[PDB]
Amino acid sequence: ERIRDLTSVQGVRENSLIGYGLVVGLDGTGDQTTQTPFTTQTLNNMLSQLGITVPTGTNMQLKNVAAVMVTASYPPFARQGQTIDVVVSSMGNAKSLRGGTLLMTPLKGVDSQVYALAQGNILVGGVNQLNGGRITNGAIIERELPTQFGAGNTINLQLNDEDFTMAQQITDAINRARGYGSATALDARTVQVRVPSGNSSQVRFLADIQNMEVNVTPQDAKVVINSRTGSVVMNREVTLDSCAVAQGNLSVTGGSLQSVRSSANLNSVVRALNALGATPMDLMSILQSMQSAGCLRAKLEII
Amino acid sequence: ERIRDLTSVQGVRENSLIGYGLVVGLDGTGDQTTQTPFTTQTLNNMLSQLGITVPTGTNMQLKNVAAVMVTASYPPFARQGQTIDVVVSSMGNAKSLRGGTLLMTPLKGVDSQVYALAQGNILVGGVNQLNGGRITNGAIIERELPTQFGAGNTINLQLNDEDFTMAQQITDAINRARGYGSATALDARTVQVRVPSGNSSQVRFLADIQNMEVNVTPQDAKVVINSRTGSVVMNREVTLDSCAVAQGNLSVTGGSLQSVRSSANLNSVVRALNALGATPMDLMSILQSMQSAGCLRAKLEII
Amino acid sequence: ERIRDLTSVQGVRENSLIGYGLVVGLDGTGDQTTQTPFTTQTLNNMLSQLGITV
Amino acid sequence: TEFIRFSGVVNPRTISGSNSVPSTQVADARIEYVGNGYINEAQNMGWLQRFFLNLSPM
Repeated sequence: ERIRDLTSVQGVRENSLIGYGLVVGLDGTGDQTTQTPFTTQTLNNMLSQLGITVPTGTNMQLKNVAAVMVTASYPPFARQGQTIDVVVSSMGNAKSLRGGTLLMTPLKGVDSQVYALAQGNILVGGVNQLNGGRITNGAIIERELPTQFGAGNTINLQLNDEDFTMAQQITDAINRARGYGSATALDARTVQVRVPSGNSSQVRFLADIQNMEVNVTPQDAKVVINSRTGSVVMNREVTLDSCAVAQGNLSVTGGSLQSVRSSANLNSVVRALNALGATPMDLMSILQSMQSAGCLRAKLEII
Repeated sequence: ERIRDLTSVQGVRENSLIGYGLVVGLDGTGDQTTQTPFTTQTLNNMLSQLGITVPTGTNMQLKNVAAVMVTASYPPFARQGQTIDVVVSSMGNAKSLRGGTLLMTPLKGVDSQVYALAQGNILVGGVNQLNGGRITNGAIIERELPTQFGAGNTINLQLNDEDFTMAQQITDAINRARGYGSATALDARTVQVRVPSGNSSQVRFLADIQNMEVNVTPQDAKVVINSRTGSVVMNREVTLDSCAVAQGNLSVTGGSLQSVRSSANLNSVVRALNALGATPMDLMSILQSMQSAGCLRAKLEII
Repeated sequence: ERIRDLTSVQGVRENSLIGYGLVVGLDGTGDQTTQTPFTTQTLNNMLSQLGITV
Repeated sequence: TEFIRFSGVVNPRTISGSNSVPSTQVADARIEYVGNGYINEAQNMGWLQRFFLNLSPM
């Protein structure tokens, strides 16, 4: 059950759908409608569609209606009649969408075609975000996408992370499990697999391939630094080289220059860095300086 | 009783109905009708339909009437005379709908045709939402939709979640229960089933298929993060890789860098992450950083 | 496992992508839109694309 | 009788919320405003005067 966790099947992908709607039933926490003319304009549009023509010159000050944007994911092999979850986000000067209801909303694709229709009740946590909510099974699929699955005798497994070693390992595992020339590698990210012609046979082949177990070879050493959240993460391949480190208000537990020993595994690296007595914000600067000097034998990525 | 919980039958789907109405009988908690002209306009329309013509130039300031939007679900194989539940949501500057009554409301479809008529008494909880309510059996079905069920010898079971393994498992279960070529797989989401021609025979076939038991194969590892509600959910397939984690105000229970051991099952992952002593909001950043680094062997989805 | 940590393969490189967007669902902590005309301009563009002409 | 005829090509996104578009946003705009009756014939040059206007030396 590792191949399904390391790769994705070519043609089996997700799309993004967007749409505009109105959320009603709020407890006076909707749009002001004086700074958001589109709310009243679209409410008048809906009323006109339903058979009510409000005169153009009239002041409408609503409190229970909010103009919202609805986002959804079009799943692979989606069929009409199926339901998907949607996210509803306020667009202007609304206060809350706690007990609102989303009216009929057409969800358009990138090609500006309706692929789903959204309508349901919003669930809002209520420190919690008030202007955003989620509706489970809130949209029904209305259009279906053609696909080439089942045509041809080749399917590509696309690795989540590029690696020649992992691509070769997956290819060798498939060849060890299902014949000599069952899988070949095209690059560091794509493995081409030969499958029998048809739909059911390819589904069977993919079902056998997906749950296969592949031992993950060691990746590249990498230290991920998030300055916006104040976090540091080091994987198991990080090593250290011996060198001296000095930083403000940090001293030997003594002098301001502290030795850092040569470290081979991650436990040694953690011990050496904890001997410094550094706050993670200080550890960020220490790690960047050590990468500049050359002690840190890892790829420092700031995210 | 698992196939009915994993799939849906093609053509057996639900539609969405919308309509406009007026809710009367409120205790002075209705529309102000000065900022909502459509309430008074539609009340005048109703009175004119009933035989009362209020002169055009007249000031009407009501307090017990609220303009509302009514939403409903059209069930599969709906027949005229059947009753469905409706949701009633205020539209503008109304305060409460606690003891209101919904007048005759036609529920239109996407094609702007009346499929149901709604009228009844609203139930409002009364921290509780006041501008939204529900009426059980509040709408009577008036129109029926044609369908192709019972025609042809093919019916498609559509999986809620796409999976080649689950599609193959359902196909194999149906073939094991009801003959050799009873079911075939078309893609990761659809299983085609051969049924005898007719209506009663297909109902019998679907009744036997629906309650069948299928052992669910393990899905993809997935960590769901909800920042708006502040929640994290990890399924049973999540594993961890050994690496060091540092974050603000978190330290060894000591140094700011804490080791996280390699974890195979979910209990080990939970133990390793609880050893960090992290608040769930801190756990969100920790998990994102670990996914960036590569310790987290799961798909991180933010909902 | 050191050569992969000391070198990079020719042609196996990363590129940089940039784009403009709108972020909605904020709790009154968004743009003022009086000092940022492009926010309202692009919101109107999106609404016009979706079928609403303000 | 007066006739006002219009023809052209309209971009859908130029149409306003009240289903209106100004005539300056229409690509191949053909606008015609004509009439008949003796009022319209009173605004036509005589044939001799037109002949002179086209063929006179000055």
